[PDB]
Amino acid sequence: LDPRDPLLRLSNFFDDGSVELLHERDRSGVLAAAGTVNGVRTIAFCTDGTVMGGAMGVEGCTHIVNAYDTAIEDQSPIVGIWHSGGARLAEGVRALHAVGQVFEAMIRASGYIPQISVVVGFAAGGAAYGPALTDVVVMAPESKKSGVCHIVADDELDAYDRGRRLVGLFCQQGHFDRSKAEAGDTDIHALLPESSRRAYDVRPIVTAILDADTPFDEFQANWAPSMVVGLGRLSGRTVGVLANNPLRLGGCLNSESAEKAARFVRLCDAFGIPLVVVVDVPGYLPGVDQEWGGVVRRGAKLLHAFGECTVPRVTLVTRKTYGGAYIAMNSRSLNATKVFAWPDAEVAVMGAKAAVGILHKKKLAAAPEHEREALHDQLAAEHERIAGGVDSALDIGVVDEKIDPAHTRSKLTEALAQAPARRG
Amino acid sequence: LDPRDPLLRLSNFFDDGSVELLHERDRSGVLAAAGTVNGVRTIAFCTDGTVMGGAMGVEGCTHIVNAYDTAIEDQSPIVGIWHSGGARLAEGVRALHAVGQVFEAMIRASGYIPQISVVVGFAAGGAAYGPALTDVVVMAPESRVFVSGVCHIVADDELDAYDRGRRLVGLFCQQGHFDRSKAEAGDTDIHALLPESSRRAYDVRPIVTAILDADTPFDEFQANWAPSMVVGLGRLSGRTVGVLANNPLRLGGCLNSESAEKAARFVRLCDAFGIPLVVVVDVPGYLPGVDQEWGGVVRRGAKLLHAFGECTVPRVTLVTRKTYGGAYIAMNSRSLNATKVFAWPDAEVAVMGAKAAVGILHKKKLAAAPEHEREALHDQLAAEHERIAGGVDSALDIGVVDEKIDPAHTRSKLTEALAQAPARRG
Ligand SMILES: O=C(O)Cc1ccc(Oc2cnc3cc(Cl)ccc3n2)cc1
Ligand SMILES: O=C(O)Cc1ccc(Oc2cnc3cc(Cl)ccc3n2)cc1
Repeated sequence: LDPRDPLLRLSNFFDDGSVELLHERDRSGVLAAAGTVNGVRTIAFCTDGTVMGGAMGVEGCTHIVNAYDTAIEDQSPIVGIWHSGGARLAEGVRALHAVGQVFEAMIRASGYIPQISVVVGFAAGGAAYGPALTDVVVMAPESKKSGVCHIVADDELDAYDRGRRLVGLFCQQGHFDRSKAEAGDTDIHALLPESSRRAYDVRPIVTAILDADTPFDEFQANWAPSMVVGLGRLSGRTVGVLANNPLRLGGCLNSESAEKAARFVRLCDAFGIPLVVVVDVPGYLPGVDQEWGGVVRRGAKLLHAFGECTVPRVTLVTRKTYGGAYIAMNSRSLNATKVFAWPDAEVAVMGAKAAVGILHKKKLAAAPEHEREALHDQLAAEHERIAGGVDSALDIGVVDEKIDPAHTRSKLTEALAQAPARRG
Repeated sequence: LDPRDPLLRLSNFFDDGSVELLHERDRSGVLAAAGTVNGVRTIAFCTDGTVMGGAMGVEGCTHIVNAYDTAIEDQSPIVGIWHSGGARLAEGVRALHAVGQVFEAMIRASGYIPQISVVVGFAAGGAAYGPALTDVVVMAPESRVFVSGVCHIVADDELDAYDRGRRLVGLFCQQGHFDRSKAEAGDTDIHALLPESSRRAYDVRPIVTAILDADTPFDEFQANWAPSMVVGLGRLSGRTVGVLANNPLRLGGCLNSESAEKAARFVRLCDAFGIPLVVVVDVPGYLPGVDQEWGGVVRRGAKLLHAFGECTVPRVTLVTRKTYGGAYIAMNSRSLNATKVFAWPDAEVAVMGAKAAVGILHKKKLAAAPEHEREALHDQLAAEHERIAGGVDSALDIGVVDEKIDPAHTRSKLTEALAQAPARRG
């Protein structure tokens, strides 16, 4: 068969021998089907790249809409395998309208059933907006639109495998299992640099926290890189992770990392996936020539996302959480389920020397020039004696517990396990 | 510091004699009061610019939250007057936590009661995100937000800021009803404001204001941001309506990242508060970013589809001149469950212009033509593509346009369809 054969692609994605067409095969450029993905009933449609390059027409779209109606009624996940130049120019507005009805089915399914898009060939026009309306997009390299794609696979068959694993993360979420959690505990603090000033890649820490025998499905890895988000499993339970990555921009929030984080929070809240929020944030950055508009609009959306969130969400402060960004990274004010901190963590408005410079500016300015840098250094010292660390914040109430890093998984798992499935 | 006194500001804004303080005055930096705005019971709080520059502390933030809880429980609009350089640094993390509680309260009220911000002085850090979380932000010229599209309305001065803020309380909380007799009394040949040439640009805003009531302001939002897309509140036979209109005077009226994002916010906002939408469409395509980045238009284009698709208030579409391709779908089309779709008689509903389509469907019949005749061949080929495609008559057949209307009854036909649709469903 041709590699682009739709029934070939539906068969590679589904469990062997499980495919069951939902309509007679034809020249419409779409084939839809019921199958299983590791036992889960799944609906899937494939565009037929062999007919008119997969251009969508009235009858192809009517198959997709029917497949959505089938999947909405079964409460089944629906997977779309995409390879299409867009709408069929010759069918005119009728095809435009039918493509519109595809979007309207995707909007109806939104947050109801999970929707995965596996993009395996050229995808343009209505065939780029289609996937943009689903929850997760997997793109085979065989296919400039930054932020739109979530997971880049190695190739067409690797794309079907990540797509299969997404189905299992969304419809086979599991229970937290306190006993596996403690079997996996390690000293995650060891992965930190000995200098609090040195930068590091936070992904090893995300990898330490999550189960050893399961991949970490990082979303949008190359877009907004000061922020890491993705799905994984924590003691067998599907969890969503969000983590400032101090290797990029010093781990600060900005307009794009706020958007990446906020869209992910909303996605997990929609399907009941609890969140682990690993925090190491020194502040936030503006735009390209100093425009705060994006970080204000996008940062508000991030607040809104955590604010309205209703799944368990637990925060772990590894090193430092400063100022306005402290609030946005799932803080107590915004109803975080629990807030943990590693023993050496700092919860402050800014650095101690930066904060003394402002708080005692008049004092500092009145002092002789041959004693300022000496008084500033010492003023900063008594400042950290009363502020800065976990002990201050524990007393205020914004950190619930100082935890030994060797017990991060247990503490996180236990905190997640006693929240309700909803309300926060 | 008289100019900036909270109780003076709180009363230049409320109805004369209505201010009832919610707590006893102090030096916290916030005064919160009850009162009325043209009769509507309203809560309001003012940061105290004459105390530490209005810097926000634990006890001023608690006033704002109790103000929010009062307004939420009374189902009353809550107006914030902002002048503050940020959180009190001497209060440390206690104040960060208290600022966040203000945010959380603004998020609880979201969609539920209207929230209007009047930014009268500088507003930075914590006091910049406050307004960012509310529904409409008014800004007087003697101020700024710092730490664009963040600010919806620019005022002529502080007293004008309070005046525009008071109209907004009245637009959200005194929505009125439609009136067939008033609507017809306002009909005009709206088609006459177009240019006679089908490719000239025009400012859409005289069209909009000729649909809305003849002497009621049109409170445009974000006019200098994403200017290929006009949105705002006005009144239509006396009922509050929201308007979205493509503006052919900027970027040919196309959609792009900012215009899609502009429309999607505004649609979700009218939907939350029960405000019908009038979508005036004249859109020929959509455009990528400066470096040919389509990521913006895709993500934010999709959010527009989602806004209209999930929308439940009556939303009527009028095709003035042309509507093309993917932008046609997103601009409140039948496929997204528009309440009703009207077109003026000359309008075009097509995948693309006839010459564009014929250039693709017949790339090879034209490339093979002799150069001096390949054009007569293009124009005759296009003329027969539009004996079939593009017109309002074809679109009525397909069923994507519900009625072709005389432009002289635009206002009364839009009113009628909004009035007779269910208040929810769609
Ligand atoms: O497939 C083709 O050749 C024609 C085509 C192109 C795109 C499209 O879908 C959409 C969806 N949403 C959109 C939002 C915006 Cl703001 C702008 C454009 C949008 N276009 C449907 C059909
Ligand atoms: O008041 C001061 O002087 C310090 C201050 C500054 C900002 C702030 O509030 C917020 C809210 N949301 C935010 C979202 C992002 Cl993504 C980044 C920063 C954010 N900051 C609270 C306090």
